[PDB]
Amino acid sequence: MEAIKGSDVNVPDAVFAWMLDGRGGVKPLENTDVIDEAHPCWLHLNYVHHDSAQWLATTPLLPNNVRDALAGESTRPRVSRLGEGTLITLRCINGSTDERPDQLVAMRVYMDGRLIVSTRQRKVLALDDVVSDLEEGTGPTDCGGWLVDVCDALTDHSSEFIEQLHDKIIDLEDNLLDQQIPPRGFLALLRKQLIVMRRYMAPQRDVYARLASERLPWMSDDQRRRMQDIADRLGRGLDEIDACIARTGVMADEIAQVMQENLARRTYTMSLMAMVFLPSTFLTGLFGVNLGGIPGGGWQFGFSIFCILLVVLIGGVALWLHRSKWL
Amino acid sequence: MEAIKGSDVNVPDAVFAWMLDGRGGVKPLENTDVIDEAHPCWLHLNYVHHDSAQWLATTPLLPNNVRDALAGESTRPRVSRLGEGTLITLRCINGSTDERPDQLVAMRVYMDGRLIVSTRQRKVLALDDVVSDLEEGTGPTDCGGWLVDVCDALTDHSSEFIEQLHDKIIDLEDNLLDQQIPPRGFLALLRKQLIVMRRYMAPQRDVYARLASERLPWMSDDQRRRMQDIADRLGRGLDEIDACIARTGVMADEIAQVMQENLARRTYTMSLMAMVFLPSTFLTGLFGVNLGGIPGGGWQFGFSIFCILLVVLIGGVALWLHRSKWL
Amino acid sequence: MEAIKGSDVNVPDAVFAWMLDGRGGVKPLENTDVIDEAHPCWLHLNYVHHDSAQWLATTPLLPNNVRDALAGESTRPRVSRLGEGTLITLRCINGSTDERPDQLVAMRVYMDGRLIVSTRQRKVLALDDVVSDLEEGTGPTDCGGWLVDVCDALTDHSSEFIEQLHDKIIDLEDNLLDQQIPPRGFLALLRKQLIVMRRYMAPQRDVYARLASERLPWMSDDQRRRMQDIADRLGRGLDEIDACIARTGVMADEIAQVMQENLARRTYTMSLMAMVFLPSTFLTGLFGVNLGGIPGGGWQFGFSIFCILLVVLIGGVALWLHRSKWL
Amino acid sequence: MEAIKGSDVNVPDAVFAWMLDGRGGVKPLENTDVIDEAHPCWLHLNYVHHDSAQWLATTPLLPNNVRDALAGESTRPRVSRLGEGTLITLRCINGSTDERPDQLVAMRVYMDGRLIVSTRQRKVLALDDVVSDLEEGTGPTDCGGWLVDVCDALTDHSSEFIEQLHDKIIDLEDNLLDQQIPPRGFLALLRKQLIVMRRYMAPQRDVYARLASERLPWMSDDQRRRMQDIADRLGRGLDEIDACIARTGVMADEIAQVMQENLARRTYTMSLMAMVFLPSTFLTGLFGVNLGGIPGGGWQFGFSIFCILLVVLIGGVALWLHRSKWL
Amino acid sequence: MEAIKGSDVNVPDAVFAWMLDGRGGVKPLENTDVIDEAHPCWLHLNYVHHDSAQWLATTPLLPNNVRDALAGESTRPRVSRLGEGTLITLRCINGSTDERPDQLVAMRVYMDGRLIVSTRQRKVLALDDVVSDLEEGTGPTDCGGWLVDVCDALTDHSSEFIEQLHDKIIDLEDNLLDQQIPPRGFLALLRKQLIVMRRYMAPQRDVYARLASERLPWMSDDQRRRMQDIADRLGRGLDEIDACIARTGVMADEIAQVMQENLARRTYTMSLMAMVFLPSTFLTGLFGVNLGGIPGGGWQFGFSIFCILLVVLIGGVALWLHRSKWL
Repeated sequence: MEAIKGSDVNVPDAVFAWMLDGRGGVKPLENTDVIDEAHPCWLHLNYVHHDSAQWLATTPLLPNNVRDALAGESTRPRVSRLGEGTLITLRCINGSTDERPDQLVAMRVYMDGRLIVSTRQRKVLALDDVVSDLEEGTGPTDCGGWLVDVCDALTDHSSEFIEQLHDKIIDLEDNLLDQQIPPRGFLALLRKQLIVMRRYMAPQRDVYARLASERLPWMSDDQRRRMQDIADRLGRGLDEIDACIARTGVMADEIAQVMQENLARRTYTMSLMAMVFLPSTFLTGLFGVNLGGIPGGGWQFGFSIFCILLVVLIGGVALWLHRSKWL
Repeated sequence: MEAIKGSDVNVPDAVFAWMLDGRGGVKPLENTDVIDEAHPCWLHLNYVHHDSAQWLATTPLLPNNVRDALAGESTRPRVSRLGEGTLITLRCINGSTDERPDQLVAMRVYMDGRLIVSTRQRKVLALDDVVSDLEEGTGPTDCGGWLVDVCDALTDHSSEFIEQLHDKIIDLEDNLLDQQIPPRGFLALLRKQLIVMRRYMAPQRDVYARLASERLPWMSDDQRRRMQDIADRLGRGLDEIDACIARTGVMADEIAQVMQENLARRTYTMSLMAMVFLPSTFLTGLFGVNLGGIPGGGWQFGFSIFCILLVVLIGGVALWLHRSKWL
Repeated sequence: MEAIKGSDVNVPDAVFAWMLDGRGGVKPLENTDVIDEAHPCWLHLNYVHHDSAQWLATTPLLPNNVRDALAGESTRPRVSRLGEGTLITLRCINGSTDERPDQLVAMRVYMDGRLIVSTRQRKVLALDDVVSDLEEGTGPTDCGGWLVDVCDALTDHSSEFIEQLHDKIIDLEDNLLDQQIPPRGFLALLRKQLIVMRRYMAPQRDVYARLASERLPWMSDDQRRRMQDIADRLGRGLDEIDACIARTGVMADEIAQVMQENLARRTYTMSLMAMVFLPSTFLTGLFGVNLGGIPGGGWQFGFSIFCILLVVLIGGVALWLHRSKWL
Repeated sequence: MEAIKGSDVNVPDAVFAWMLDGRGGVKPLENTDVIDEAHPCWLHLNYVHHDSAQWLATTPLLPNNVRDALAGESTRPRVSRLGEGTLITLRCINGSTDERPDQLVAMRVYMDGRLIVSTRQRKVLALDDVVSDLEEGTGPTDCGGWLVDVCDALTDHSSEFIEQLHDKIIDLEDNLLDQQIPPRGFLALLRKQLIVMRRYMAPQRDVYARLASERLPWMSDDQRRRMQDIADRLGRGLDEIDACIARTGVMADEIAQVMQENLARRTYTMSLMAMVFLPSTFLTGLFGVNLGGIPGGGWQFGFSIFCILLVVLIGGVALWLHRSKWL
Repeated sequence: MEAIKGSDVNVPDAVFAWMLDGRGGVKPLENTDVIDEAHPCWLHLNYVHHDSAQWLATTPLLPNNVRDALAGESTRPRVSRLGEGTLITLRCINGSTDERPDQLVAMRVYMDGRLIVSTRQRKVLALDDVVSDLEEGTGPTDCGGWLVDVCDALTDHSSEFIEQLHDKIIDLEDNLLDQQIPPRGFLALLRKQLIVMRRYMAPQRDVYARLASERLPWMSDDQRRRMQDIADRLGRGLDEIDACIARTGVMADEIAQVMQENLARRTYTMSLMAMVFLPSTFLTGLFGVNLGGIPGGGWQFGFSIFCILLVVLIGGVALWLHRSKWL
């Protein structure tokens, strides 16, 4: 655990491989590289690939329990102290352009003061962010700077998705503005994404703090400071989002309340339009009858007689409508 | 970073600045002033404005991680220790004069004992309150008096706000009188405002207690005591408000069941008038036909006969109404 | 704060003013009294009186930060340490017959080892209890035993209030008594008063524990023991009302499903009556028509034949109801 | 206070009283007995009796604050250290066959290191089981053996009861086996029963825990371990029961959703029957008319010609629902 | 007690027993065996067998309280140290195809450094898994390896089960895919199984951590570390599952939302079809009448008159639907 060679880390199926000068150095690896704490080496892999998997399960540099903890196993943000070794993994929020369900994006990093290795399956964009700000050399200095910078990308895109849900539900003032119903099958979607992001950020906050509260031998205390309030930077993100689970609590309840209000104002029409069904029992009840008797023969022009008495009934009960509305 | 000349902090596009005397009064900022513990000064911006933002990003008087932080991006009622630097950022309750949604107002203070700087986007009632207090002449003596006074106005207006929420919901005694329903879409914004007040007071409670817990090098211990019971003042304030989220809990559930049981009474009317109008289709059954036979011709004057017999049918099943009310 | 003259305490608009002998008896206040810890005198005010407000805000006997606190603006209980001074503010359970909403029964006591002040606005039956018990010689000895006995009266009066709503709740076993229904808009009163008992007892419990938390120069350790098990009395009242919001929760849900199943019986009757009004369209569909042809003229006396056919259709589909209840 | 005599504890209206030998034996009382820790004595009363109340209020054994409160006051269990005294009060569950509501079957036991005294109101089968253990002859050794045996008794019977409601609700899965509805009001009363058992058990493993850390002068460390793990045996007791309030949480909700599923079946039938009886009203529209014109007289035998078209409306719309189910 | 003979633990009706070589190997028992920590023996039984029942009821090697505890009686995911003894008792997942209810698959272990013994009632597939691990020679080294390996089996199996219903409720995306209903009586099964696995895993996570924090002689610090991240390996298991109680919380609410929505758009038919149900007292209201007058005889061909005026009623008020849709 004192000498590291550039050859065994040099993988053909490796996606990404770099040196770290201490500035943001863009230097791809060789087969004759000196790798230490003075020369940290970023990697990035894809365990779907062939020799990424073989080198992932066979390399003599990293231990055995972290071999098959590193090729698509967990559903959780673990950290694990391995003496000098340090396993982190934490989750990001992307996919293709279209997977709004399954906000799980794994990214797994076995790392120490000398050599890191990062591994993914689907395309992380936060790792694309930490790539895309180092070609000009303003990115990370070392592995500690790498870790706090990728936590800055994670809090930035995770925080943007937090406020993205937040202005999806703050767009739901439509529940009182006209009392417009939200679209059919919609609140379960972002409310689903909301609670699953509770169960991913909610251990990710103290995986960040469990980084920052613990003294790894190779951060700076400035990196532990910005790590500390970046852990809090996830923290009020997560109380924003369980404020949003409350807000979809009231939202999802009172939309059911207002559609049963639509039931009630429908049964206004069922009530009074059932009171239009009232004189039918005497509409046919005197007139659809074929019997040998005298129902209305005693007075000529009987049509206006029932034509006024049925609205004596309708207007009278209509005057009871402004009195009791029952019985 | 020992002393600061008065023109260095001087910003044209600032809202203003000031000079705290220590007697509770104030003096405006001059160009050749001395900024120290002997002469503390409040300086206030509006970071919407242009050179406000330029000085906000380019001054040498505050570190990098508070440079962008005073530019209006977090939903975080946060304190951030920067050694001698001390950032706080707290929330108030306004908008324009008309926004009952979005009761969030950001105010920010970067702070050391010499200069204190408050930046806002929109206006703050509390900052106006300590304005009228400070050209009144018995406002803040110093920066400690600044903090305890601005927290007195923040807690005072927030406590008044949750007070008028409390009498809006204790005004909801239409549950008992008439069982009168609240207006269509009205508890979504009371209950919405209520939970968002939980989210913006509950980190603010321990931003207050997190101020009063540590020993900053510039407060009096009397200001720590005032800070302490004002922290608990907002604390049991939010105990009133989640008492109110329980009270909108029962209130929303019982309005849902009371209009639901109103609907149940409406279909009770539909049921009773349904079995009252059983014999209408049956009277069309016996009497609304066209056959080559004898319907009732063997006995004269059947109109009195059937208009008796359906009525005694209705009264019979009406005795089964009070008798059974089933089947 | 070494000696107090009998006129500074003396207020004309004072409701009560007393002299704790230490023997459990009492004496009224005189004008030339020297009161101390050996002569712990007593007050009771009503701050809505104007001279009560004047002495309440202008006396030199209590500091400024508790001057306004005794003037009736709280929504809450507290205890605030003021060095030698000690503030408690504290709630009770009172009103006349027509105040079962708004249990806001305030009771404020600023005190030390020598003097107390006990201000109210509306009457307090606990203070009425110890006023009913101090003249008979078996009241309190001094201020420690005073607020001991005060907490005795209000915690067993609040305890019997909690017991009273509890016997209403256990009087709601009519849910299984043939599903007998609570009155229209009634559980919002028990549930509302219940949770407002949770809020106005819950900081009160650790007001009491916060009394016996520290040593104070005017209690006994026996009175601290009395304080802790009386806090145990109240806190077990708090678990009583916690289980009452639970049991009231399941009550409020089951009455809603009782309304749902009664409505299911209403539309059960509407379903069976709908199948009873299936032969409307065959009834008029063969018989109420007016066309130039032969519908049933080919066989004489067809009244029994449509009686037979609609009976076998109705009883037939009733047998299909006995087959599979649907389709 | 020392060398307690048998005449002091001799109560005629007591239920019984014995000595504890150490073997689990049993010996009745005399009037010349030496009650010590070498010969511990159990007393058992029924405090509703008049002389039981007289000795209960007037004995020179136990102090004043445990005199009255031992006779029917606490709605809840507790411990209370009284120096040498140790008040305990527990709760068990019994009745006749008919008191399954009101599971408050109390147990008030003042403990002193020589005389231990138990008062009940109604009969408790737990102490009946300890009675069977002691006339059995291998019951309690001493007051410590008394305590572990009574806690084992009502711990076992509490565990059997929570097992009884557990396999009541594990029978409640015919609601997935062809969705058999639970009987009327059945969830409410056992849901009530185990939630008041959350009002008892969560105040019971804490009174056992305040037996656990409480190094009493008369416990044994073996028996400390005995009521330690029998305390946590009750601990997995109440995690069973709040798991069961979750399980009747879901079980309470899903019967409501399946209730509206059956309601959706019958308004499915009301919908299709309403649209299939739309042509009835237009049949009366064309054929229930008495006017001087030519409705359909221009072609002979119109009965088949409209009996076809009503069928093609019915089967036509019946083909529209097989593609749309809507409008 | 020291050199315990293999004949003492030899049971005829044992399911099996072996030694542990320290390599993962397997050797059957004899009756001339010396058992220690150097030769660790594992027994596995089935306590329903009467010979094994007599053995574990009557063997003199294990203590008294663990005798009936190992006899298979109660829902115990717990641990109790007995000095040199150690009772652990855990829960797994097994059954045939038809035991998805009753997820209790108990395994019980009395153990020490020397003689470690496991009882069960129904088969555990995790114990079968470690049997398959040891019979090939790659099983556990010692009793500590036996414990951590059987924890690896059953946490792997419980972990893939909580994964299994975790992606069974992700197969509940029919909620927005056409808003397709879940099957009738289905979420009580899945929702049942995840709350019951909160009931099981929630004491089992800290039976694991309570093993890990307990310095035991028969363990190793490597197995303590492996014990601790297998403890948290489960622990992210259970926050996955209460995340899933939230996700079936929103799912179970919105299915009632969407099926009442199906009722809601369903009674559009019972609104517009109700206002085509109103003119039945008009189209027969003038025309199904038998009276001696002139209803429409003054103008010829009345059939094309109402044949258009019912259209100017229906289409006109149908245009009032596009105006206000109510009243």
